[PDB]
Amino acid sequence: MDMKKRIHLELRNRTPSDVKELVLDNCRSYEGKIEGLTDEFEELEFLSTINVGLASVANLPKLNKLKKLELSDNRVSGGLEVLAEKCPNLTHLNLSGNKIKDLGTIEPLKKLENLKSLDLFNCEVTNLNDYRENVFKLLPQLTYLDGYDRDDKEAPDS
Amino acid sequence: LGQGIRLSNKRKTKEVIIKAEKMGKYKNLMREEYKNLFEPLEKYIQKDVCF
Amino acid sequence: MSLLLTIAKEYKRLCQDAKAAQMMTVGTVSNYTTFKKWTTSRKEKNPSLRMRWAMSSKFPIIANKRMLEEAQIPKEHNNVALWEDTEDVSKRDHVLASASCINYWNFCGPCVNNSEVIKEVYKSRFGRLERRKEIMWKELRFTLVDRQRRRVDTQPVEQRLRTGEIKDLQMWTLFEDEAPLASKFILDNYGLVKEMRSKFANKPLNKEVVAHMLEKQFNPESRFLPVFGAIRPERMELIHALGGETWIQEANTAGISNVDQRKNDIRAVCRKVCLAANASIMNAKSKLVEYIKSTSMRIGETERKLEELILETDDVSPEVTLCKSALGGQLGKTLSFGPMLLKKISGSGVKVKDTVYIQGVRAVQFEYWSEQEEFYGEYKSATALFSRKERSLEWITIGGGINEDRKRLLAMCMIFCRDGDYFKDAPATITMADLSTKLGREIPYQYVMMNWIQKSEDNLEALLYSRGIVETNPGKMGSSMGIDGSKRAIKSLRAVTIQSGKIDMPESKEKIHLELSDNLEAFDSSGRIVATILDLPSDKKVTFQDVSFQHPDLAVLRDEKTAITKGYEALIKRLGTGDNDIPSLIAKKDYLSLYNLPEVKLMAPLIRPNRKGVYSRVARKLVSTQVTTGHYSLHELIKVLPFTYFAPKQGMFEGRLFFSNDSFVEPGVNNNVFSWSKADSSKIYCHGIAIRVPLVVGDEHMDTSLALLEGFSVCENDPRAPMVTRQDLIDVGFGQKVRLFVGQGSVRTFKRTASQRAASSDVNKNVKKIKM
Repeated sequence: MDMKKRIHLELRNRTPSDVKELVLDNCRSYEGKIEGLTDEFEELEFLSTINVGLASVANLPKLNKLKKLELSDNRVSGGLEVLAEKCPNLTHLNLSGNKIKDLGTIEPLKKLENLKSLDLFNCEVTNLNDYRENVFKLLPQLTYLDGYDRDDKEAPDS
Repeated sequence: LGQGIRLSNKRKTKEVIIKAEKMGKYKNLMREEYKNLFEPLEKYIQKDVCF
Repeated sequence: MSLLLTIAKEYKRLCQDAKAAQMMTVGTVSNYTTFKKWTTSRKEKNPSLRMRWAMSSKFPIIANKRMLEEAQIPKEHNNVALWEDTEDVSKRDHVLASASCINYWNFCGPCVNNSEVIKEVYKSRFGRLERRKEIMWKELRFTLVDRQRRRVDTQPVEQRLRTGEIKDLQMWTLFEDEAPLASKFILDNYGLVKEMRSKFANKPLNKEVVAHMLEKQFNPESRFLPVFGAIRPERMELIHALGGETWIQEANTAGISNVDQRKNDIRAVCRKVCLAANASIMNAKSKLVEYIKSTSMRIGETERKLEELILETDDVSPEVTLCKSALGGQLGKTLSFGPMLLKKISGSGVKVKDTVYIQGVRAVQFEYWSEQEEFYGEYKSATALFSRKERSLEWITIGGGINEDRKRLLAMCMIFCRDGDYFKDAPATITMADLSTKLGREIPYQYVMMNWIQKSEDNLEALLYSRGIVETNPGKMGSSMGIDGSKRAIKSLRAVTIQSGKIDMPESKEKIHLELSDNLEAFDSSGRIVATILDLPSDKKVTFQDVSFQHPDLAVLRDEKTAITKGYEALIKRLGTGDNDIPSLIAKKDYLSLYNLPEVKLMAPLIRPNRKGVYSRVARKLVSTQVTTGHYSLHELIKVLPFTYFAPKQGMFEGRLFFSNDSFVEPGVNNNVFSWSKADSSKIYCHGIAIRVPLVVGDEHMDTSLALLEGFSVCENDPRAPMVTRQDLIDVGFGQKVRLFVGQGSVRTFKRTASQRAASSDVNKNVKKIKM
């Protein structure tokens, strides 16, 4: 469909200032660009954008109370520096299924001191040598990785 | 002498095959490197071999 | 926006006038088309001349003005003019310009983000290019060619359609707001429309051009041309670069476009079902029609209904002919007598009776035509032109290239004309058993002699001997045919002519509506037979791929998988409108009433009994999770519901859900037992069989009103109900009424209640109740 109509539908007369969660999976965004988001959304604490032909997160607006994100199934590549400024209080992130070519792209995420878990599956980076360990040495703040902590400690449900 | 040389047109749609004994008959066509390596020895050739 | 307000102001200003008001008030909207002609009418005799005479000027072109200002197109860039402020007389909103400005635009003008969409707009021509690139040329040779003229197709096209089917498709892919009522072709071909729409959506484009290109993408260009060699559209599109009257550029083009495979598969299916229905004795007609409508097949990615493809193709075969006749499909005036082909050029006649003695004295009636007639005939690599006269083959000419084919064509021609003494006194070898009636169905002596020839070559030789033989006169030596099929001999057959060079196939753009009998023999407003079931191969075994024989008699599966499939079918049939159905319950979030449906109660016995509770738990869990929020996928509930009938329990769920027949389904991944795709969201594949889900509700995937149209219907107009758009149409309640605008200049009233019944049965039955 289109993120605009999807959003306007999810907003069953509700103001964009009292919601705590939102989902836009199985939609479409022209040029792989966000469309319809603003800073009006303040109380939002969760987001899910999956398989929407997205390619960059530049347009994403500031969201402080947000603490979980999902961007799988898209083709995002080299837009990670923006996340820090917009959403610095973020803890959970997911990117499995996107175009991540090297560890250089993932360096900015160190500034997300509130980060706990990260999910990278089916990406090119995973096909390297000593990637989990090198990543951990890069992001000491991060504890979980793709659902497994150091020593392969399976993470709980929630 | 081993198997003789072969010919070919530009587009390579046609390809002729000749034996060694007759390479002295079409010397004017073969390339230089293959020609300069053939004339000085034509003397020693009898039918298809080299004395 | 402000533009909208401007359009409204313009409409007001225009209505202030009297003539404009009278014309916009009187009559319907169709008058617009007419008005489109009385304006902007101007032609020229020799545009080449006037083009050289105009381009010699300073500003021979017109162009928009605001587009240039917005684009910042200057004037007198480098002492070379591009345009000057003026107003053309016709447009009044355009300004003269020069050709150089176009180059300026192309070089330092505004650039769009992306333009690869073009490859989709003109897919046919990029396909031409690619097909060319995948060719391996060969040597060139010179010689004479036997170029035969005939009607063929030059444009390879998949899913060839009609015009009425195309006009709606364009509107539903580009102008949906202005769309008309949903036609059957749409509801049936949903995935196709979805595909064509996914590409031309949210794009900057000129739409008229796209519509024209789609028309070309669905038009097989039929031409009457000279031809040599094989006949395939892949070649005819570039025939000009393969050979002429005196030269030939050899090249292999066999492995491209995969066309004829589809046709041979179709014909095989037709033969199969024709034989099946022939197995009957009194209802082979209805049996065949049922087998037809109870069958489908895949084309590339999509699944199409058989009866729909049959009415679009033009394969003149004795199988396709019968089918197209049963379905009332009109067709051309082309005959078929066994493997050969025939076409009448001129003449007339009428049936007549005669008899022959098979062995000793055994009278058997056989008919013939009492007049002079002329016929063209085409067998494998052989052509012929002959004439019949009162049960005799008057003359014949041939232009083939083989002796065997020549002899076979001649023999089948002699038979078709009942020429010879055999039709006067049959041979001893034949008997009453070989006569007819494998199981009661009679056989005219014609096809009898046919199979008698196909049996042994010596029967054919004797038949040829039945034709007069004489000594080859001088000069005619070249135009003579022996018994072996030699272009010359010392003694040759009677009334025969040979020549090198095929015969030019005739042509006629005519159509006829024929019928058939209970014995599968078609008639054409006369006692003439165009097709039958005796002119096709006897039988053969084939393994059809990507087909759906959803019919009991035409099925090989066991009662177990069939029971599962029928349970799924019933459970989907409960996907309609009205309370007590699953859509209303989802809307009300009554995820519990689903567990108590009767259909799950009928499919429950099929569940593995030792682990039915655990699976039940999981199923109910998923359902609640999907229903409570609203983010569900209809293709998973229909799959897991049959397990929610029993009571939950405790245990470890491995990940699969087994039935009692060691066949499982997995929740999230497609398998042999239950498959589907986001591309074609209107199908469910169970055990290979396909099932058509109605379009009443749309989940996250479906993203238009197309998925809701099978839930709506027309009703008596009510001015009290509101008028809404095509997007808010989803927020109505099942059983409610609402007014709406459809297509152009038309408003109606709809109700979200369906009617699964069709007209076919309601008419056929009521008719049969009248012949008593």
